[PDB]
Amino acid sequence: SDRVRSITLGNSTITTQECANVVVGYGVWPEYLKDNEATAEDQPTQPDVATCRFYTLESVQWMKNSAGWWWKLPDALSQMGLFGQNMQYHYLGRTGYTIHVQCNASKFHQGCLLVVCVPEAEMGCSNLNNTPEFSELSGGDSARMFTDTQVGESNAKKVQTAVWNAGMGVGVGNLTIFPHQWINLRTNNSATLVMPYINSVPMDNMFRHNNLTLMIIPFVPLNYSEGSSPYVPITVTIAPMCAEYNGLRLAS
Amino acid sequence: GLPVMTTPGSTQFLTSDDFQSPSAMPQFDVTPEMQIPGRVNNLMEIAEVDSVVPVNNTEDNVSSLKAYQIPVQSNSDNGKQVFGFPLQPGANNVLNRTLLGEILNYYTHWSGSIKLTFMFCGSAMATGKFLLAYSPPGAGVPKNRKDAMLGTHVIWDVGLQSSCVLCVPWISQTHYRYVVEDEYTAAGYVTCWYQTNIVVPADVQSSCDILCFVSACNDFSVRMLKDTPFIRQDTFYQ
Amino acid sequence: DIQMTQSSLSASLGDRVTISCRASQDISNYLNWYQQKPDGSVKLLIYYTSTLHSGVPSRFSGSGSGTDYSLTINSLEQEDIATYFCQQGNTFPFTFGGGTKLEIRR
Amino acid sequence: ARVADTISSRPTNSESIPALTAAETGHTSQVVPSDTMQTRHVKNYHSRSESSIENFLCRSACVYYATYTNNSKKGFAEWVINTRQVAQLRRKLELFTYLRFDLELTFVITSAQQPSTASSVDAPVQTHQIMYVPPGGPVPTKVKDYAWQTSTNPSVFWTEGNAPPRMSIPFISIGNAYSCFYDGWTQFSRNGVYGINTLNNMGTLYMRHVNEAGQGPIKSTVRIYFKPKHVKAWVPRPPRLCQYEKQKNVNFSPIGVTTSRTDIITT
Amino acid sequence: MGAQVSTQKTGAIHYTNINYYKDAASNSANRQDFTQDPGKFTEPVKDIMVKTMPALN
Amino acid sequence: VQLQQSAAELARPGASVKMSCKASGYTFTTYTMHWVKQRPGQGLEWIGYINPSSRYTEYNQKFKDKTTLTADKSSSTAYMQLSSLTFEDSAVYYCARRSEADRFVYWGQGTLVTVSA
Repeated sequence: SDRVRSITLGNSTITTQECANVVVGYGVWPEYLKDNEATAEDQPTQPDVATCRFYTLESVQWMKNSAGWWWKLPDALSQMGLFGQNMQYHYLGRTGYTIHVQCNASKFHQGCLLVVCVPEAEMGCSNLNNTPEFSELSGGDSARMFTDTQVGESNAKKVQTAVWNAGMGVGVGNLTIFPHQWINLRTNNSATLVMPYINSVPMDNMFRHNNLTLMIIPFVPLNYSEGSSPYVPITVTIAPMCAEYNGLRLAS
Repeated sequence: GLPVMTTPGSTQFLTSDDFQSPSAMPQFDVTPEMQIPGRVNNLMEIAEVDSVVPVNNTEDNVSSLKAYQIPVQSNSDNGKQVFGFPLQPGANNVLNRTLLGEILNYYTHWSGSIKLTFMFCGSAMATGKFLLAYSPPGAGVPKNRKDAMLGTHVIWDVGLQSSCVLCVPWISQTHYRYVVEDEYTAAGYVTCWYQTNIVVPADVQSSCDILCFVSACNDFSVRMLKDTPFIRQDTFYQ
Repeated sequence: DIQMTQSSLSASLGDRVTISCRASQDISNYLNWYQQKPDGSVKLLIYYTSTLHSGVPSRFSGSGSGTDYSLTINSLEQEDIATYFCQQGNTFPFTFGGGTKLEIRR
Repeated sequence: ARVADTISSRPTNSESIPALTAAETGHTSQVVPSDTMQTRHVKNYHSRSESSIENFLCRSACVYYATYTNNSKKGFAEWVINTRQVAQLRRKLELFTYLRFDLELTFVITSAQQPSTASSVDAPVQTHQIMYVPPGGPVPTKVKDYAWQTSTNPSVFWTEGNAPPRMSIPFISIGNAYSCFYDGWTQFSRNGVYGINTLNNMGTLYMRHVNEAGQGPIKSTVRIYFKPKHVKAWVPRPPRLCQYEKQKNVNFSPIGVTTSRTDIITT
Repeated sequence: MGAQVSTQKTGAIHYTNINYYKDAASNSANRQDFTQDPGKFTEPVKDIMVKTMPALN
Repeated sequence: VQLQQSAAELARPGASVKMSCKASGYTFTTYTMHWVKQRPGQGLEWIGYINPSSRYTEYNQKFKDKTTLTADKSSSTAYMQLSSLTFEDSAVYYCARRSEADRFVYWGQGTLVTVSA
């Protein structure tokens, strides 16, 4: 059957009993960088087994009045093993990504999530005259959650997290132009995103530039009749692909 | 000096001209090209991607997510009407702020067929049948299930595939239509009707929902670019 | 809250006048200048430190930086005889200045 | 650039089912109206030529205007170059994430007479000077400054009464493409400035008069008009829905998705 | 003298033009590039799913 | 386009009053709307604002308990309802439209609210 995928990279594998097809970026596969394109004067390094394994963030609990969660992508892995080590020790770098979110339930629950990934996602502050601080944009391997209401004006540096505007002032119904996938609990069980490296510059520092952002928004509220399990989690699994580095300098 | 006569229409400045100009950077060296994934090369590639339409505009769901959810529940009798709205992708407020409606607001003329994808986001033990009907203009909006079946329609039954598509065809006396509202170039209405009831077992919520999508097919084309009436600005941004 | 200190000025026809108001701290050039007419109508003249609104005469001009800011009229006429306010736009909440009336010299 | 047409069909009944799809996989289905009802084979001749990226962009648009008064101390105008001060062009350019294009530039200059006081004034023809300064060059501070020598800085002189001037600038950027969004900071401590304002360092533009205040003052007004050529775009973006607030950042006020109707079945 | 000869946009006839400036970044607009690649946004799937067979096998 | 207020009123000290701000000439649900108060021997003071698209209110800390900002999408108007009226409230009230960033372009004609015995 076509329902079964088998994803193996390095020393960790993910299998699932049923899931939909895998959506791969804008039509390309993540690759290494060719000699005609480079601008780093020095030879890069490729650990390529010590970085191309899977990692697991902190799971969040889907409730009835859940608004939605997000993560800044090449920042939440900054303590995740040797990738977190190698991010601290270099000046440049480019990575691919594979994203696999999974959430299971019985056939008696209802709900339909939306998982989309957005490149170059700016946010807006609560007060219009400022920009929010670093700690409100992302947590270390933890989710920042949306609100179904409007953040007030009296706050100094906080992110405006109204769901229907998605923090960028756009209509969330139009969000499907980015590579996305649906998780409908009636038929599907997990989603798979494969994303290539998207930037105007062939390499980048990872500490002061988040080039990818993952969002998860519940359109249909989670609903169930009485008697089932009320506590349902959502886990994500993130693995990089064909990463490399340059410019070995001290730890910071 | 060659004998020449100045034609009328010189020393003007056109908003959409095409000429050659002397450079100001002599022999500038440009940064070379780069293979960036996802290079768009015509606007109709965006116009094929479907988007979720805010159907449920009941004056309070627009500042929520409930504008996108279409409430569907089990009934006792049959023949109820689920929703209904006119099909004007540049004039109706329902299809206005969606992604296809936004690109259509940059032009005046358009033609092509429009897909309508529907996803049933209910339980796995739920079952129902529906009548997705389209009617060309000339009469009023249909009022019963009997009147809508005389139009162009399809009878979608939910199954393992939890999706369905409607394709309203291009039926027009003219080769193109206006995005501005007019009596002369109306397009008709789309309605959805309870074909049967909604069968649910015990210990299941009886309130399901359906999502909607809207995209264009491969025959789509626009014309005569205009300036959009949405955004408005008085002083300078700073 | 940002304190907006600013009082009553008299001058004759066709002279150069100036109005000055300062803040409590630096506002980084986010200032406006309004005019409240004697009958009770209000309009906007300078929506920044210097840039005029569309539709007003070009006799008005504003300058200043940091804390101290100045509003200048080169030539005084009859229709300009009103009160004027400055209002910060930097921090929540918006604080307005005091009144500053204009009147004839003798 | 001819669009494809459709082919006729016959009455069919089999369990080849194109109409039932699965939108959960994130794939827009490719059905044709010849698969839902019987249609006729029609010839078609519409094109998509007026919907290309170039026709969508190669049309000029105002981005800024400024004034200066002749008979004044430091009567001269300056303007930092950016494309996020007018709501029309900024909203259009935020449809794509990465842009690489060639640029063409034009100006238009009007004038006005000031309420002077001298008797029987009559001015000769006026000329104006526009000097571009790359980021890092010297700065002028008055009307007769030594910065107006235009030693290496490209500039232009123009007379009223003749045609509007026009110049062309090739693709000038540090990276490979201009970016309409930059999610990051400048400092490696992730503090201070955050947003597109960090990359936006392209230089400044100064305008000034050439002649002198003879007997009566003159206030002029210039307008700058951008027009792109040879456009290439990447990574399309959903359009900006709510109103714009600022220029250095992307802050916004929350607003509804659309205006509402009275019912879900109303027409 | 160069003078490439291309046809004009029409309904269902040529013109000549020569580049006078020696840099390439000062020529006219293109306006005539008609390439469409919709599969990189409409079909972003690893395995191709044909329209006639069901999607979830 | 203009902003139209109601007429002048009078009320008992401790009572409540409700004014109106009729907006016309532009789309009502797009922009925000504010309310300022000017005592006749003082300057101006900002009170609060109300977004008609979401019915979200936010006051100043001086009027956190008294005023109620309401507006309806149908008639394109807003009401500023004061409560527990005292002699501090004898002033002139304006309703204004916030600009693209922080300015106040269109202003109403202003109304006078007094309390007496």
